[PDB]
Amino acid sequence: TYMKIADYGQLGEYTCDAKCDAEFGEPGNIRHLEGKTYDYRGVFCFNRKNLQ
Amino acid sequence: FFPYGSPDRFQTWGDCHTCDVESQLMATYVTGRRCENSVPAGIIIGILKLIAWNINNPGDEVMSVRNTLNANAQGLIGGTNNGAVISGAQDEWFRYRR
Repeated sequence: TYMKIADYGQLGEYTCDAKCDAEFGEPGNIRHLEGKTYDYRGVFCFNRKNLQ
Repeated sequence: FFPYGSPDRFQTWGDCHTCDVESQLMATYVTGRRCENSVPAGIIIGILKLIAWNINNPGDEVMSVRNTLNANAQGLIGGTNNGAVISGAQDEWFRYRR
């Protein structure tokens, strides 16, 4: 499992002067992904008579 | 004689559905001939002799030829009483016997 940074998002505007205030902007997003592992197998056999 | 010099060997090493043993050696031929393809005669005379023997031996008359010379074991009347041999069919069919 691993994390992913979706987007940083906008934080802070070019606000005017003489304004005792500010704007919360918009927070980003951080997703949390994960992935499995798959297996690969098979079979093969003989007759043990020609093998000798 | 199968020529020991092999022309190819198409083997299939490694398998679990048939365990790759072998497909057996097979052979095709003909044992035919001409428009006179075969003759079942020659072995018809023993058949006819067996027929006549079974006509004139319905099964109550004691008939027995002897194989071994000394005796069998006990006081019994030998024995070969079979048919197709006391009539001459076996020694006429032996000509077509391997």
